[PDB]
Amino acid sequence: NELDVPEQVDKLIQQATSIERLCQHYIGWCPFW
Repeated sequence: NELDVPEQVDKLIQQATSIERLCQHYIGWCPFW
């Protein structure tokens, strides 16, 4: 929050990115959600 950079909006890409390849391997239910 201190600096004005989209560092937060990033974790979303990483989070949404992770699950895509992390949850597509197993069953729709994954400990990454």
